[PDB]
Amino acid sequence: KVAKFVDDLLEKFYGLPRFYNAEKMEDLIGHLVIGLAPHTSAGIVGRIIGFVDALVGYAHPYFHAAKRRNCDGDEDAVMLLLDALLNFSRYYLPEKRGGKMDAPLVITTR
Amino acid sequence: KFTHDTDDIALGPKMSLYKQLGDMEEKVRRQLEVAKRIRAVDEHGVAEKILNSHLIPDLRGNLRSFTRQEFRCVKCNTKFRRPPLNGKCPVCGGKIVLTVSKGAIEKYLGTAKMLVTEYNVKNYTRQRICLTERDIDSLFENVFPETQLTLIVNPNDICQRLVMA
Amino acid sequence: EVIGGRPLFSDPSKPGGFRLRYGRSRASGFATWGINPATMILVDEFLAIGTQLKTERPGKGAVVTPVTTIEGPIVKLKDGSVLRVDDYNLALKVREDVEEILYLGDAVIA
Amino acid sequence: ERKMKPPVQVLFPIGLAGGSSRDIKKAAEEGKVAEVEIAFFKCPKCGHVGPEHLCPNCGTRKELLWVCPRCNAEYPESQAEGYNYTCPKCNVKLRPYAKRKIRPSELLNRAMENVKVYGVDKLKGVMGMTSGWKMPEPLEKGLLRAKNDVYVFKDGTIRFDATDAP
Amino acid sequence: PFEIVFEGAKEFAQLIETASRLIDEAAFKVTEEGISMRAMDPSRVVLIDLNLPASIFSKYEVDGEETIGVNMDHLKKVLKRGKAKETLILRKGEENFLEISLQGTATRTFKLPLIDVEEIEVDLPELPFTAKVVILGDVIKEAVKDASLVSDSMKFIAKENEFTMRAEGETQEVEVKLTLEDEGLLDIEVQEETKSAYGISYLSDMVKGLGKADEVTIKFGNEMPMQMEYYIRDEGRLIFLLAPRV
Amino acid sequence: PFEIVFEGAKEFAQLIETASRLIDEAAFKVTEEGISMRAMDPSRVVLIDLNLPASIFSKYEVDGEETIGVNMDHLKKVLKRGKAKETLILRKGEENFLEISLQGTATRTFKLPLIDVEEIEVDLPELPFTAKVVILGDVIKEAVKDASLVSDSMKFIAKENEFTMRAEGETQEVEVKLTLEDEGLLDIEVQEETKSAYGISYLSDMVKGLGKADEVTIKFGNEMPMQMEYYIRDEGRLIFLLAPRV
Amino acid sequence: EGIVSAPIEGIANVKIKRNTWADNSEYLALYYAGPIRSSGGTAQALSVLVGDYVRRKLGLDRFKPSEKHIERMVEEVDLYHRAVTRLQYHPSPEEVRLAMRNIPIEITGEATDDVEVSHRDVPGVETNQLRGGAILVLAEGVLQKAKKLVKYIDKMGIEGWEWLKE
Amino acid sequence: EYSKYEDVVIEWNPSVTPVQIEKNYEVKFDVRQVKLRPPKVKNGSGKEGEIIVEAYASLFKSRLSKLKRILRENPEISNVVDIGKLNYVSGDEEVTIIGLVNSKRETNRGLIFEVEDKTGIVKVFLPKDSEDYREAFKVLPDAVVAFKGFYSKKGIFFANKFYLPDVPLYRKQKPPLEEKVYAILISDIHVGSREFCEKAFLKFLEWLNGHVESKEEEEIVSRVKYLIIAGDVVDGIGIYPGQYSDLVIPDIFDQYEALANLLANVPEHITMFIGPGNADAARPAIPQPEFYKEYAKPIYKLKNAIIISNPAVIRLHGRDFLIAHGRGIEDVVSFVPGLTHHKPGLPMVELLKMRHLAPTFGGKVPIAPDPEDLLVIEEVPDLVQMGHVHVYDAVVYRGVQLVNSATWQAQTEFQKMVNIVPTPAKVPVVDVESARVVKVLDFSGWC
DNA sequence: CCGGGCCGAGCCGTGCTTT
DNA sequence: TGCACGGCTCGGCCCGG
Ligand SMILES: [Mg+2]
Ligand SMILES: [Mg+2]
Ligand SMILES: [Mg+2]
Ligand SMILES: [Zn+2]
Ligand SMILES: [Zn+2]
Ligand SMILES: [Zn+2]
Repeated sequence: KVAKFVDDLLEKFYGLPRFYNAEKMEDLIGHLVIGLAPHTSAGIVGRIIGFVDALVGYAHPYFHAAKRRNCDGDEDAVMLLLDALLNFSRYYLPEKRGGKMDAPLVITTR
Repeated sequence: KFTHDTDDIALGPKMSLYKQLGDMEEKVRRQLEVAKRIRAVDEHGVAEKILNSHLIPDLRGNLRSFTRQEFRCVKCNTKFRRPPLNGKCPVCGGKIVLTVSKGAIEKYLGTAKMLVTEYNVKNYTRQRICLTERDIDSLFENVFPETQLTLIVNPNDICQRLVMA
Repeated sequence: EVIGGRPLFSDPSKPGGFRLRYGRSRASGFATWGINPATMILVDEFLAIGTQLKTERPGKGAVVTPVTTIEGPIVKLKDGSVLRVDDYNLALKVREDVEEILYLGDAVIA
Repeated sequence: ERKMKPPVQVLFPIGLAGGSSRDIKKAAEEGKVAEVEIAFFKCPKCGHVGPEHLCPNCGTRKELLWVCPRCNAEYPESQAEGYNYTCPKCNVKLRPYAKRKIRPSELLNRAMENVKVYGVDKLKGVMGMTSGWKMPEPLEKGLLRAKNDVYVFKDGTIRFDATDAP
Repeated sequence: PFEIVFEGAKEFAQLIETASRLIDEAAFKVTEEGISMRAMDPSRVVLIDLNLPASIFSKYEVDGEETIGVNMDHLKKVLKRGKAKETLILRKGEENFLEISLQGTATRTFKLPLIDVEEIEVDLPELPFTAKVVILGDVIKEAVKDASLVSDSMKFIAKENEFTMRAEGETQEVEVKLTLEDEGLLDIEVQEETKSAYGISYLSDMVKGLGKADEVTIKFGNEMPMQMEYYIRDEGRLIFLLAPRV
Repeated sequence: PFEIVFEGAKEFAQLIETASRLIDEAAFKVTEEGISMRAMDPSRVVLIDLNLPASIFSKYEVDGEETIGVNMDHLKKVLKRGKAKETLILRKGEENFLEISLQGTATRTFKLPLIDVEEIEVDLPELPFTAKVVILGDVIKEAVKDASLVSDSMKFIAKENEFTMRAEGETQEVEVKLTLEDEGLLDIEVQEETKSAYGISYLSDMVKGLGKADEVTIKFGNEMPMQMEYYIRDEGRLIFLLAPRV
Repeated sequence: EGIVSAPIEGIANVKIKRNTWADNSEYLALYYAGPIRSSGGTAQALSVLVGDYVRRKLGLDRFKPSEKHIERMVEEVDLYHRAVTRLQYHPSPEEVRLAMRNIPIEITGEATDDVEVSHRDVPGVETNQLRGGAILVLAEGVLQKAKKLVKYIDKMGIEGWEWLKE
Repeated sequence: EYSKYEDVVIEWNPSVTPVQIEKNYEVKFDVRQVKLRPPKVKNGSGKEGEIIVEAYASLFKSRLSKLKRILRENPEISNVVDIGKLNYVSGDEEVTIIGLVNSKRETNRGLIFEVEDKTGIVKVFLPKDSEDYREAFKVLPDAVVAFKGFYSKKGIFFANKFYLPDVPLYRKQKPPLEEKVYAILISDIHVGSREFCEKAFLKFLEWLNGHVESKEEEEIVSRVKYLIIAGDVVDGIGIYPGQYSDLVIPDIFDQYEALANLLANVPEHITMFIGPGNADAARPAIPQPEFYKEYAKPIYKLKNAIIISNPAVIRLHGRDFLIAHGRGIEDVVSFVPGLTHHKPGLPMVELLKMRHLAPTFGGKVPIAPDPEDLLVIEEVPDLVQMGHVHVYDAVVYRGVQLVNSATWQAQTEFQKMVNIVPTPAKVPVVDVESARVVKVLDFSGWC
């Protein structure tokens, strides 16, 4: 659904060609996401290679440690890279102290 | 490298049974059955007691917030620390509602009484539960009088048995 | 403390509980445990892939993950027989006749 | 998925006009007028004013308006840049937002004509923007999110929450 | 195994729905004489009994007597799909499934799983009923509906040649009075002055569902339970036991 | 002490329901010629006048004059409890209770407490009315229902042998035109063209529950409140004055 | 390593205060907001140590608390645990007194809970409510993770922290 | 280890014989003496969420109407006007308004109130230079006050006077007695606790029976006739988490049984008046009609014991005694700066001035949803007893004596944590004729 | 045909405590 | 660790007088 929304956005609001062109979940393989812990301000880029039938997010131990997570009960987020690139803005962030948490102010490539 | 291999990485149950039980009594009954089956758990006296030390805080902590609570309007969000003495919201025409209802105190009383009567708990917890019930039924003595009689009584309760013993 | 609805699976260091095995599986090691799916089934499916549990010895908390290479529970049926349920399909087949769980199974800890 | 405490599909303030569910469409269909605090942008050439980043008349980018908290004098960004973001006639630091009036019907109709998405039943917004700029989000994004059944987060992204295993 | 067919399935559905308003789990006593039911509400305030002899069954075969226990909510939900001009068929084999069939312009079959419930025997002796009043369903239903406006308790006063009902609120007052000279009462037999009071919720729950052309007789006394009856299909009968107030 | 008897309580209850949608508490003045009431809208936007001469009532006995202050909700509920062919009797004794007695198959009695409500006597004599049209209640009811979809404002236009009511919105638009050849516009007396606008909520409140065979009279002028009046039982009447908007 | 937002969120402000009660000498203070409770014990303790090092390198003197400060902080810790959260760690009052006596910086902040304290109107303090961030730092940082802190001190060649080593 | 004072026996000293005195007394007030009619719903099918609100509103109405009548006694108050019809008054008139104190803030000019009555809310300002500005600075909300001043058409009601129900300055002295009679006050026995000191209580019970040391004490003991206990007679069960380790008698039945066994040792000519407290088996919120009978039967079975309510008023030889526990002091201490638990006389005098035993709602005192307010002091008494603070004190205010009897439980871990200093085993002695404390016993040597 | 009775969504508030 | 539970309102559909 998120990829369909991004394709609709690109075709209608901006007048550019579609990017994902997916009809089944297996058409998202090879596309990039962003992982973000609920207490950090930096993200890390990952790649989709498969799907399982469980309610967990499997990943390398280095991937979970780069988000300062411990893997004994924690829960994190994933979002499509293009969605965050097009939609994220620093002008929608709340003005209290805890407003810059959970925000990808920078991403790590390696 | 790794030490142990696996046939499938996502083999087994996929959803917890805890997410398919609706009532609290049903959850407690299923959990106690599970504890009874397992040989090395010893439910009968530690599981139910340590569980009772989770419903007792709820009961005692909701009766102490009923006697010091703030009222609120349905249409507005205004909160009054004491009820308006005309019975209506001063700044509008809506009616006032409680923030801690009467049914919030005694939602876990039935399960607690079942736990007390069925299993072996120390007399401290049993007396605490009996006195909690007596205190719940005594705060509303002159707002909800018992004007309804009954045909059949004595459903094998435990509080009256403890009192008469 | 025990919350209503969350079972306790073993008393502290009691024989007949979780058998400690030293090792690391394909999908465990960071802070997670390894559990045979048969003992996931034979506890009324309270445990599921990814369900957290509060542990005693190494730390406090872990996530369960299926490992079919280790042993499962030993159960006592309704007619008095004893069986070694080391298999997932056998656990599905014999679930309804269980009277007492003699042994709970293994737990691979890195 | 991740959804705010009341679910939100666009970061656009509606106030009390939309009711309990902050439905922008319901307020628009009943002709209600809402009073909220937003940021207004002004076209340098012709002079259109409203909560939008592009002028419909000419398709050129507008400039944020700075208001005086005491005298309600409006200055464009270029003018306020020289003034050091302080009112000369008064003496108070300016603000980019002020409490204003909006007619949801015109905005919603313009958005629907913009993206050609007419068949949407509900479209939820916020009671009030929490930022210091109170800059709103385009309504076309909210319409497309409502059409494709996705929800927004505090910074404008769509997120999915799951347990992590190695 | 047994086979039961009934004419006018809508009346059976209405009767089952009326029974369902107070109790949730109940079991049916089907025997050679017919079928009967008895249960008590969870609050132990009301008792309902009902029997259906073989006289009102067009076709009825059974190998003896058996107890059948089904969920009431599912039963009434299935029964409410019927119509006033269709026949109802109840059948069960050796399997523990209750097959329900409605035969109108077509035939449809419903499968309902069975359940086991405690069949505790609860009965009471004939209490001394000093007063007995026979009145129509419409008058008592109207009296209950007026009484529900002002208060939550309804009061009975029975006197020789004068039966009256009252319901007084905080400031508003409601009163209903009638005599045998009036058309709303069939007969009255009182042994002495009688006064009592019963709640409005239970009375509204049980009285609802009574046709206008129904003869309802009430037996009650002084600070003692109330008994109400109405004949079904000129052969059956239903009982209501209600605990008094104060 | 007076006793007033009425036949056909349903019409009385309907009239009370229409009169009770604007004010919550009103006072009735009982006097030999009849009962008259003149309430006021809480927001001071719509006027309502009542006039019930003694000719309608089958029995009308009263001496002197008295005011009757009652809240509308309780009386409306008590009257709405009346059935189709129930005789309605209003009686007040020495006590401060307003007795409402209903007669039929059973004698059902209700009592209400009188409430002291201030009376604001403001008589409005004849006003300069530009145009006067009488139309059937069905036409205005349907037109208001149709215009409620598009917006919240109705525009009334009256001209020489032409009656047109229009509503406009952001995109939609509804207009209804009437003339002498139609069955709704009975006749039209207009001295000069006029046009004015009114709210839809209030119009629906006043127009709702109007019979199909009613000769509703409408009089209005340029930027002036509209006067509406229809007769009841050929002798009674109800008068509406609604202030315009903008 | 620049991932968790403690430097951006937890450190609300840094200010310099004078010891008007004892010597009128200057020292450094740290203000902790709400988000610092999510950073972690290592981050909190490292923040305390960095504040100590910066105060040393700025040529500033040591914080010299009055006894009323110690009573106020002990009461704050006790009440916070009693009425808000378990804290996952219980410092004994002797440990709290030792920590207050041997910390060269002022660990304070704004109010995060709607509970008043007893020792009101303390000099140098502009609030009379619970400072959840500061007390949570003091409980779950230098105290709960003293082993890692002394390891960092030994690796870092920092003097003046011998009390923690003892 | 389950000693419960089974075989404690104390016998009267034959060397001293009590004198004969007529036992003229009566209970003048009890909560289970007023018949509170339950409120009825506004419709025929009301539910739980509205009856409670109606009962609370009716309670506040009763409080306001009860405390407004008392104010209009001194002639200095006149021209009372309704708050609602304040817009129809001239600017040169003097009016008085009576209502409830919603809130009280402080500004540079003075204090701003939110007085409310049956007919609307009004704002009030009191200039800092007012002669009564000191009195109005330390009044806590929900009390009933009177304001006098000039109204303005622009909102604020400017006032120059502030009134409390207070106590009259003049009273007539009662006729004397034919012989003196003495009474004793005790509170907070806390039977069944580890910190309860039993030896001191046994020494006191011996003292009551003639085991005296001085001639004057022997004369007093031979004359004592009454005895009043003011709550917290048992340590209770489940009061706080982790109490089980603090109990010697962890059974409420056994706690009451041991307490009954202890008190049976007094002479039969001493009549007990026992009232419940916040640690007994009794109603969760005040007022408390009585003990739970099925739990506290052994103390009911005592032959000379008379069980009273909280609060209750007792008349001995025409002298009124307002006996209460004293849970309302904590609110006064918390709200008014400058007062401490170590000096409970001043808070008690403030409560007497306000003529209500627990003014504020929603603080540290639980108030039950009653239709009638029974906590107002309708009639001014001769003596006032209280407890619950474990600190002894005594003051006199305009002819009435205010006493705070001490405890018998030694300092516990919590009181050490919060820095509270108990003064156990202190017992005041009151003379019936003058209703004044004439001697204080001290048995703290053993405890 | 027109008016109620009733469900099903939604949106708010709340979870031991010695003087 | 926070989620789990109660209560109030407000339309959209039947179903009946
Ligand atoms: Mg972790
Ligand atoms: Mg005490
Ligand atoms: Mg006490
Ligand atoms: Zn309101
Ligand atoms: Zn432009
Ligand atoms: Zn200015």
